[PDB]
Amino acid sequence: HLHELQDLYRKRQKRMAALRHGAQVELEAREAVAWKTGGRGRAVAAAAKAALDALPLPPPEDGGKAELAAALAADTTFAAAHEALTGLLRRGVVLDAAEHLAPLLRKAGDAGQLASALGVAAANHLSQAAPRHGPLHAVLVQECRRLKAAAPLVTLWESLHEHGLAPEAADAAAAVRAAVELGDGGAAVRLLMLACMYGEAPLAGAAEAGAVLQLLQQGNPDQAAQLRELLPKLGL
Amino acid sequence: MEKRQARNSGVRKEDVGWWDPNPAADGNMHLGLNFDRLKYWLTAGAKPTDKVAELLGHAGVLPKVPQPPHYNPRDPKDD
Amino acid sequence: LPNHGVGAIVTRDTWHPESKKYWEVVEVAPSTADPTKLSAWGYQYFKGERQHPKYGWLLKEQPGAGLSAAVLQQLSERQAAAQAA
Amino acid sequence: MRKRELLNEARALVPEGSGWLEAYTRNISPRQLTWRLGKRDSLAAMTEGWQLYQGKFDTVAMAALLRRLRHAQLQDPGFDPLAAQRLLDDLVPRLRSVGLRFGKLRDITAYLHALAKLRSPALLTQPDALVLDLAVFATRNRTELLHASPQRLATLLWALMRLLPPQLYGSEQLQVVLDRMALASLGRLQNFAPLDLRWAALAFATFGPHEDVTARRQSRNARVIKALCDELAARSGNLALPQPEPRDLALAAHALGLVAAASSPPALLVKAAGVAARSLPALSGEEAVGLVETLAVWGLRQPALLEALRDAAGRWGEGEQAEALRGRLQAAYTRLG
Amino acid sequence: TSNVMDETRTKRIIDHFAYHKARKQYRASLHNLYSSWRAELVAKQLADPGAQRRLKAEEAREEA
RNA sequence: UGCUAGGUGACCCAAUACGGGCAUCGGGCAAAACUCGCGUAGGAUUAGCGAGCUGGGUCGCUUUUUUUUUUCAGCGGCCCAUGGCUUAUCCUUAGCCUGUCUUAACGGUACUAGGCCACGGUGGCACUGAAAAGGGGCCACGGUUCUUAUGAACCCAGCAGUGUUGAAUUUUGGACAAUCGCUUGAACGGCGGAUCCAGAUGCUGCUUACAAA
Repeated sequence: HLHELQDLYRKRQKRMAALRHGAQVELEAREAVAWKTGGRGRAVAAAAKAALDALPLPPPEDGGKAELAAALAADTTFAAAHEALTGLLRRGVVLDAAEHLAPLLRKAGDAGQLASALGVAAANHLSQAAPRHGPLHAVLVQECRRLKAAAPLVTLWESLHEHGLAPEAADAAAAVRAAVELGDGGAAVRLLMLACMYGEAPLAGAAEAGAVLQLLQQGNPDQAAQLRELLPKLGL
Repeated sequence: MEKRQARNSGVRKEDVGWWDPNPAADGNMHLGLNFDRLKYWLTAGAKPTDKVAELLGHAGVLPKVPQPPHYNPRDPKDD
Repeated sequence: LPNHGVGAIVTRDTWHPESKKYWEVVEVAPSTADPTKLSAWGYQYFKGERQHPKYGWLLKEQPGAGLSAAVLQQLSERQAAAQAA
Repeated sequence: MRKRELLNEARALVPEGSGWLEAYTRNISPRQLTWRLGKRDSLAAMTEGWQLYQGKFDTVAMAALLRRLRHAQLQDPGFDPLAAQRLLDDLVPRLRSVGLRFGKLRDITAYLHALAKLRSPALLTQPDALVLDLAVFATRNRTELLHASPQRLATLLWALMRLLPPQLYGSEQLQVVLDRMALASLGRLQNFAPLDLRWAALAFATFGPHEDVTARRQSRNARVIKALCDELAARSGNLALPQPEPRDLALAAHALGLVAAASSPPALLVKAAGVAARSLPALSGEEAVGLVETLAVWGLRQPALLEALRDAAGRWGEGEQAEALRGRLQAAYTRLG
Repeated sequence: TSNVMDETRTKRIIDHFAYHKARKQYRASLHNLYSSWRAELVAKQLADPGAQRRLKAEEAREEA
C-alpha cells in the first residue's frame, strides 16, 4: 500500500543489482559461445540492451558526491558537466539545489544553456518529489543580470506552473525587477500574469507595475495603453 | 453441424428444418421446423448463428432479437 | 513521465462535464520493468458518488491551498485578459 | 556414465530390495513423483520413496502419499498402524518447512481431504494444530479464495468436520477460516453444487454455535444457514437444474436440526419430506431418523412421510445398532405422537 | 466509440446502451424459456420410466 | 479438452446512470483419442516367417481434486516362459465404402453430391497448441533463375492461366450482397478463387411467328 512505495525502491535496488550481475554473467557467457557459432551478431543485442536496461550505471553507494565534485569542478566545461549531471539524474540521485545546480548555472553561458539547466532543475525536482525553488531563483536572477536573458525566467515560472510549484513573492519581486533592468516588458507582464496565476496577491503593483509602465512609456506607448487597460483587469 | 463442418457436409444434426425462403403465393414463408430435437440442441448449448436466431425468433417459438444499434446509409445496389 | 500523484482529481475531456465523473487515484502499483503497461488504482467518483472503494486526461483544479476552484475561475478570467493582451 | 554414482547415492538411503533405485533421478519433477507414488500399492514402497525423496516433496506429494496410505489400508493386507503413525509423524516437519511457506489453497485442501479420507470408514491421527494452521494458511489471501471452486471449499469443510475433536470447534482459527469462507461463498452461492451446499450446511451447523464478536459470529452463521438452506430449498423442485439427492437434502435437514438444537417452519423440511417419502429405499435409515429428529424439534407433522417412515420402521431387523435405530425412531415418534 | 463533444453523441450512447440493454433482457427471457423447456423434458422422462411395468413385462416373459 | 448460455469481481474500458471486454468458478450437452468382435485383390513360377517373430515379471512409461470404490498399450531398459503364426511372410495391382449404369432379380462394373482416410515436389525432425502443420520453423535431396560464383530466392495434387503428351480438356471474369467460416462490443463493419453469380463445354427439361394492349 504505502509499504509498496518503499519496497519498490528497495526491491528494485535488489532487482537492478540482480539484473546487473545476471546480465553480466550471461554477457560473459555469450562471448564464450561467440566465436564457436558466430554468436557476436545476436550477442551484441544482449551486450547493448541488457546493460542498457532501465538504468545502466548504478546509484552510487557514496551518492557519487566525489563524482559531483568532478562534475562541479570549475575547470570542466558546461557540456561535459551537463552530460555528467544528466547521467546522474538518470541514476536517480537526489541532489542539492545550491551545491550542484547553482555552480552549473553559473557555468551556463548562453540562453539555451540556461534553459538546459532549467530542464535539469525540473527533472531534479521531479526526482526530489519521487521542493527548493528560492535560492535557485535568486542565483538565476544573478545569471539574468549577468548574461541578459529574460525568457528562461518565464520558462521557470511555466515549468513550476505545470505541476504546481510555488516560489516566493520576493522571488516574483526580484523577477519583475530583473525584467525591469533588463528591458523586455512583455516578459515582465507575462511574469505578472504567471505570478497572479498561483492565487498569489498581485505583487503590490504600485511600485513594480509602475516601473514596468515607466519602461513601457519610454519604449512603446501602445502596449502601455494595453497595460493601463489590463491593470484594473487584475484589480491593480 | 458444429463450427468444423461446411454448409453441405454430412452432419450429426438432424435438421436445419423444412425451409423455403422463396415466397410462395401467400403466407409467403415456408412451413417451419419439424420438432423435438431443435429444443434439445438449443438446450445443449449448440449456438445459433445470426439469421437462424432471427428465423427462430420470427417463428415465435423464441423471442426476437433487436439488430440495429445505429443507422448509416446502406447501399441496396451492391448486387 | 511517471504516474505517482497520490489522491489527485482530474477529468477526461471526452467525459460529459456535468455528468460529474472524476477519480480519486488510490496508489500506483507500476511495472518499471516494462514501460508501456501501467495501472492506476482508482476510487472513481461518478455523479458525485464513489464507484469503487490513454490520451485526454484533462487538468481540473487541485483544492487544498494550491489552486482552488473559484480561484481558478478568477485566474481563468485573467488568462482571458492575458490573450486580450 | 555417472549412473553408478547415482546408484551408490540411492544405496546410501534405501536397502537393496527396492525397485526405486534403478528408477532414481536427482532431477525428478514432482509430476513424476505424484505418478510414481500413484504406481505403488505397499507401505514398504512409500517408505522407500519417502527416504529416497524427502527433499523434493511439495504438498501434492503428501496428498498423494496419504491417498496411497488409504489405498494400502484397503488393499495391502499386511498393514501396521504403528508404522503408519510414526511415518505420519515424520510427514509433519516437511510440511512446516515447505508447505506452510508455499502452500496454495488447492494443494492444502487436497492434503486435508486426503487426511480425512484416511480417517474415513469403510485410529490414525495428526496434531490438530497443524490442521488449523494449514486451514488458516490456505485462506490467508482473499483473492485465491475468491477464485476457488465450490468443490474445494466444501471439501475443506468436510476435512475440518472429520479431523477435529469437538473441544476445538470453539477455537478462533476455525472461526477465522469460517469468516473468510462465508465472505467468499455468500457471493457465489449460485455457483454451488448441491453436494457442496450439503457440506457447507453441515459444517456451519457443526461449527457455528461453538463476547460481542462471538455472538456476531453465531448471528452470521445463522444468516449463512438460513440463506444456504433456502438455496437448497430453491434448488429442490426446480427441475431445470440438476436435482439434488434426497440423501443430501435429508442430511442438510439434519444440519438444520443440529443448529436448531444448539442455538436454542422452512420449506426445506417440506421438500425433504417429499423427496424422502417418494424414495425411501434409496435413503439409508439413520439420515432419515435424524430428519425425524428435525421434525421433532420443529414440531411439524409431515403425514405421508411419517406413515412411510412407519413402514420403513417395521422393515428393519432385530440387532444392536438396528434396535437402537428402532428405539430412537420410536422415541421421536412418541415425541410427534 | 465517441470522443470530445456533447451534442448528439448522447443520442449515439443512448442507442448503444439501449441495444445492448434489450439484448440482455432477451438473454434473460432466453434463460427462463429454455429452463422451462428442460423442466418439461425431465418432467416427462421422470414421470413414467423406472416403473414396475417393465418388471411386469419381464416377469411375463420369464413366466412364459 | 472445446463450445455456448449463467454467477462472481479491491481489475480495464464505456455510462447524464450502467453494458461490454478481461480473469475465475460451476450447470448443459459436445467433440476428440484409444481399444477390441468381423469383413476384405490375386500369385505357389511366395513355403517357412533373417525376428522379439507372441507372452509373463521388473521399472521408465511427466499431477492430488466431492462421500463406501476407482485411473490403458511393448512404447523404451532389464531379466525371463521359449514360444507366436502357419494365405505366415514376400511380390505386384489398388485409396475404401455408399454410390452411378445395367440385369427381371442374384450379380458385374468409369462419374454424380456427400462419408472417412492419406498426401502436399522428396525425405528426416522440432516449437507452440488440448490436438500440427496445403501459401508456419530447421536441415538434406531433386528441380527453376541469377551471381562479380561466394551464395541466396522459390516448389499450383488452391483459382484462372502457360507448356509437353493427349482424340480431347474452360475465363489470367465479377462480388462479399445471400449463406457459411474467421474476425471485430459502434458502424447491414473487414476478408474469404469456400461459396454465390456469370462465361466456354458434353448430357439433359423447357420454351420459342412477328405485330399490337
